Parts: sequence; structure tokens; C-alpha cells
Amino acid sequence: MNIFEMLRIDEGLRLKIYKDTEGYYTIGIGHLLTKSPSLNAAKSELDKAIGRNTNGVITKDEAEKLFNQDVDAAVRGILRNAKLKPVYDSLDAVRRAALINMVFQMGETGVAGFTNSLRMLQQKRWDEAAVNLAKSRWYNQTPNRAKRVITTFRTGTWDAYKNACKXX
Amino acid sequence: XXNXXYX
Ligand SMILES: *[C@@H]1O[C@H](CO)[C@@H](O)[C@H](O)[C@H]1O
Ligand SMILES: [Cl-]
Repeated sequence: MNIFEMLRIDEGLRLKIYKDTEGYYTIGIGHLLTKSPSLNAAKSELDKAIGRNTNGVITKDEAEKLFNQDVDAAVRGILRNAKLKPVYDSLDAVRRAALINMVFQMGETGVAGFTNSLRMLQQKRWDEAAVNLAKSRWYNQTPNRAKRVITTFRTGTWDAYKNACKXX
Repeated sequence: XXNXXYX
């Protein structure tokens, strides 16, 4: 398991424009296109992102390319942010992935706003951090995914992302 | 699923 596999599990893969959990046009492995209610606006954003006239559909390789860019964007957002960077640097590799996951979902500014959770993570007060992280619109709106990310912070293991068949 | 493995 690693951050790419973790997010692939959490986001899925769809090759045609779809709406995310908030109703926003998205494609691929959770690539947000626009918050505009206009499908034409989303299609424009898609064509710009891919570099061709896609008519709302992409290939798996194209989806993976946007995904790789989006994971980089999350990592860069953490590394440039005065609140996120020290927390990230203080964490082990597994918990670093959990933080990247949150930033991928909610953005740099969004996660930097979790002030009390971030402090508990820096303090390595894992059960307390996990309790605090769940007191959030994030948790209430996407509880299964938030539970997996929170378990990863609580335990520093990949257990929430394992299954009996070892894939599927 | 819909993905593969193995983990
Ligand atoms: C594992 O995945 C392969 C590849 O599609 C499939 O052929 C098998 O049925 C499955 O066990
Ligand atoms: Cl969820």
C-alpha cells in the first residue's frame, strides 16, 4: 500500500464526466473539473487539462496522468504551507499518506484549517487526534472514507485499506 | 473493486 493506491481506492476511476459527492463535475480518479453547474464549462476545463477535444471522455492513461499531477499538487501544497509542513515532517510514512489524502480531498487551505487536529497529530496523541478529526463536516458527509483516513492516523498502519482477497 | 492487486 502507498498514497497512490490509497487514493485510487478512495476515489475510484471513471472515464466519463461524473459528479462528485458534492455535486461537482469530476473525471478520472477524483479530478475536479469545475464547481460551475455548467457541463459545457466542465468540458472546456477537461479539454484544457488533457490537451485535446475529449468530448467528455478520457482514456485510463489520461486519467492516471491527471491523478499523478493531483497527488503532486497535494504534496506541494503541504510542503509550501506553514501549518501543514511541520506536521507532515513530524509524521511517519503511513500517517504522511493520510495527510496527503485529506489535502487531495479538501485542498491545502481546507486542511490547514484543522488547527486542533493538526496540533494533536504533531503531539502524537493519536486517539485524541482521531476523535477530533471526526468532529467535522468532512466526517459527517463522507464517513466511510473519513473513517479509513482517521484509522490510518490513529494506527499508523494500512489496515483500513486491506481486504481478505488482497485486492479485487 | 474493479482494480486488481495483489496487496
Ligand atoms: C483476476 O483478474 C483477471 C484479469 O482480468 C481475471 O481474468 C480473473 O478472472 C481474476 O481472477
Ligand atoms: Cl464516504
